[PDB]
Amino acid sequence: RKAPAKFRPLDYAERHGYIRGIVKEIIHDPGRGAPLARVVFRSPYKYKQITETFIANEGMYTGQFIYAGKNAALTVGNILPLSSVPEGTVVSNVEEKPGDRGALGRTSGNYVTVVGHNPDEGKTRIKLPSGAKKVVPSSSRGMIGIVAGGGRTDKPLLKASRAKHKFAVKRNRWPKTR
Amino acid sequence: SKAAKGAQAKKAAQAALKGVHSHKKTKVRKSTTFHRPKTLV
Amino acid sequence: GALKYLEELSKKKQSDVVRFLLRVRCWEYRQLNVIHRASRPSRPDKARRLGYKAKQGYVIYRVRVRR
Amino acid sequence: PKNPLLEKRPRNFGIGQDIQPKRNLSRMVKWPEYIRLQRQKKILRMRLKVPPAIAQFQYTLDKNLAAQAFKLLNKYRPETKQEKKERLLREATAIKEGKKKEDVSKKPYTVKYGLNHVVGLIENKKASLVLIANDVDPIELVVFLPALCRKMGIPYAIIKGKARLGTLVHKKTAAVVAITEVRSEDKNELAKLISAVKEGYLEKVEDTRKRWGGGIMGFKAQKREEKRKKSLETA
RNA sequence: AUGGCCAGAAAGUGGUGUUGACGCAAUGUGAUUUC
RNA sequence: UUUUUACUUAUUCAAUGAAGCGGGGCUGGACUUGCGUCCAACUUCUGGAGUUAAGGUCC
Repeated sequence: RKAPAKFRPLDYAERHGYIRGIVKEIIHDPGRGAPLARVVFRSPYKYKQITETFIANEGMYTGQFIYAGKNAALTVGNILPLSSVPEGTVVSNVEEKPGDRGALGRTSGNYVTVVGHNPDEGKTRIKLPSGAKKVVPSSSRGMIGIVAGGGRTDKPLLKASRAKHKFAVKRNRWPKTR
Repeated sequence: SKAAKGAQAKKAAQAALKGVHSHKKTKVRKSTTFHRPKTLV
Repeated sequence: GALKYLEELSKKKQSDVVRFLLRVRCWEYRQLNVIHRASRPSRPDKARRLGYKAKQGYVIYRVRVRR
Repeated sequence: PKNPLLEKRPRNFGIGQDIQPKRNLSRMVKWPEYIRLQRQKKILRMRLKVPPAIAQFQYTLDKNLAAQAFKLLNKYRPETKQEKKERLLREATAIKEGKKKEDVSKKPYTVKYGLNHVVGLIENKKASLVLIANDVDPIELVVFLPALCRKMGIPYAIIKGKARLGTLVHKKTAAVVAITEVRSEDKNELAKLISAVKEGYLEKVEDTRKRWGGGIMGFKAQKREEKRKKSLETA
């Protein structure tokens, strides 16, 4: 593991318009069932490019342009605030509060379903993959699509070696004694 | 305007009661980083 | 002298003026370091009756301890 | 004529296009801790409700009256080291020639300084005029002084600058100064200054000295309160 | 997630956590077939 | 003396390289009033490039 899989810090660009990034690589994260998308953005204040790691939704490819911000279009790979999405759209890597760079629905094949908006309170209601019903601030960002790598748990592990190789990078207690 | 003449009278009162040195120069800072000033060693 | 008035004022610790001063000074001392040098005693009458003199070689250090 | 080889390249500083220019970020500079502490200390002293005995020190003498007071008091600065040395040499000469020091030295007239000395003079009702610095820290050293002067019937005035009083008394800082008596050619000036203080400072602060200070809300909080009150009035 | 499981005498202390339900933690049973 | 109903200045949590927070002014669009609100200023076919201010005007 090299870098955490977080969104951009919330700044002027996402709070007022949109910014374009380029997907350079799709990489395997050891200990994580989902691929990570390495996306390079521009810095609005300096000449150097900023390289970032996202959680890759299904259908992304290398060389794809994604758009993150308030006014970005509704396309797979775009990062949008929940105020900018309609009813029934599911998003991934949802922020609990604006600025924590995403906390909800990060696992492969999972998504968070925006079930409602309350514009008077500036809030939104969402449905979690566990079936829980939650209220989050509507300025929290969400990333369009469902997380790539779905169907991972359908295949049986079938071997103690494969379970060992699964948990040896995940640090979980294995083998488990009664 | 009435607000304009009131502002002129208030400025005259401020100058009479406090003086004319109402403004202070402030350095502009293109960075948000403060550095320790280099002094004589 | 003024220190008689300061002593009788320091006896009244629940008055509005003393409570206000204690509140703002507690805020300042909590945002300062746990141990830090005071340039002068904040209670000159108490320091003088405990032995402080305005002479070179007398130092005042302010400290907070968990109660 | 201008050379046609020159061309203009305007830069648009919107989002996503060319790099933002270097603007003044002084409102958002990460200041050192002591600067932040002193600014927050001043802000907190404005925000909290100040009792009247401290808030009475906000009302000070104005520029003209403070200038007249310093014009009078600058004639009565204390003796310097060189002047005292010369006076001591003259008195030693008089002693050697067989005369008292009172025969060669006259009665001095100076301003009185030092907090204990001025408080003693006020209690003995000797001080004709008292000037108290507005920025003594700790404030307990002078917080009783207006009440003491009011009880003793002494004209007092709060003036800006303990350093300004120190320039009078040849020190870095003086908390309070006083005049007990002056020379005959300055008695009229002292009486005129005392009367000017009486009808120009004390009569104006007679009511405002009893009020609680502070209570000022912030800029953003005031804007929020104005918006809320406007919304409540509209709805 | 102002969460669960923990650790430390305490801490502006640490782990899980470069973690977010196809996950984490504790259990009971223990391929398939039968049930 | 009690209740709620708010505010932020104590205290707690989070983010940043403490970079654009709030209130106004300019422009355009909507409604309403018969001229105040709110809402937007700015980059979407392309795995390129963007950095040393170009320029205007008084000296």
